[PDB]
Amino acid sequence: VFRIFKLSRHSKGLQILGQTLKASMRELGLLIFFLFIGVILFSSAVYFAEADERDSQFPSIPDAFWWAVVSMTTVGYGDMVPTTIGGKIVGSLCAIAGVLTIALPVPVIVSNFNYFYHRET
Amino acid sequence: LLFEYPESSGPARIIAIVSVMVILISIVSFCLETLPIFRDENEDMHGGGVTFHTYSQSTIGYQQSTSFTDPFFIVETLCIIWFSFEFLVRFFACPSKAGFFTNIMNIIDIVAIIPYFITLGTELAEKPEDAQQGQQAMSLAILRVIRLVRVFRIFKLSRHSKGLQILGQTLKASMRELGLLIFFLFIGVILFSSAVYFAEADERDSQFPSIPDAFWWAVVSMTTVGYGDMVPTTIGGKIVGSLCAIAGVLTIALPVPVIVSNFNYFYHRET
Ligand SMILES: [K+]
Repeated sequence: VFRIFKLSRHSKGLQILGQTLKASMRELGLLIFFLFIGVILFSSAVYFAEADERDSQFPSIPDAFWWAVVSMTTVGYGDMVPTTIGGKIVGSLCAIAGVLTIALPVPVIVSNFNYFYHRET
Repeated sequence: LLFEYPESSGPARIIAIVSVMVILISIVSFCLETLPIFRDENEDMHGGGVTFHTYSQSTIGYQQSTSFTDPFFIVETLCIIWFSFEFLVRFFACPSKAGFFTNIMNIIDIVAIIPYFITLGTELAEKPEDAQQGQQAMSLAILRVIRLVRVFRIFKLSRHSKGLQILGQTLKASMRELGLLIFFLFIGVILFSSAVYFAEADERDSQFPSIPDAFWWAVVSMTTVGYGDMVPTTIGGKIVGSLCAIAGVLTIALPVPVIVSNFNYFYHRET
């Protein structure tokens, strides 16, 4: 899987992508950290709010965690979906929270990348 | 006490890494325990079936498998107590009564324990006449609080989590911007649901009309989640899909730059 990477000596963009990430870690570390908190929270409510009526998105937390991550990144594979009413708000508040939190660490990483790409060029 | 606060809030030492670890290990624990309420029970099975002499004594099993939560109750019992010991020490600080300035960290702290502690008394939530009249089968108080409360536990992290302090300050001081987003989204959602309603149900079986169901679709389609649970086989919603999805991204993108900016000044700051 790792083989691809080597390319970066004949790939300037990768040198640029690297320098950003290696020097942009705290910003990236926050994103995933925030996402973690979000994911956990938004999973535990749907749990408390769905399983009463039968067959909906399998409760057990590490399965509702799949849904939460997905719904936010706004991927929504549709593998997890609730026929119920309680998760209706969650869908709303979660999806909203995703875009908010996801958009947060973007401008910084992007900015770093802009100075770095503009540079070796 | 000027030497216990060294052990308490302020300095960076062993006790801070342990508390965050209790939180994390604790969260992981409750998580896994809540999954299979019944341990190692789904597999080879049987029941009350008349086929032959077999259904008679049905193999319910008389010594099957141990059922236990003591050690995890230990996770909860021991955490709440350190919470209270410390929080109780945190009183050897400075006190008052309010609901605004004081300390949201202390409110959040108390909010995780007081529920589990409370839940242990069989009941004491005599709430409403019509409800209490017959608490009958109702674990309603337990239904409401027990899960909201434990959901809340994660938050505490924010004293050892700067990003959360930053996320907070933004939101608390960025409310009007956030309030507009949801308000705009509301207007959008409602509107975009009522047209599809007028435009879909003529031919049969499409996305269940009734407005609070088309509202699910509208919110989803915009946030651009599109679970595919609601989709129309029809032609009228075709434009709506277009105009709605377009409107979503437009409206959603609007309150982003402000909240982000606030966050940038706040994150850049404590740093
Ligand atoms: K986007």
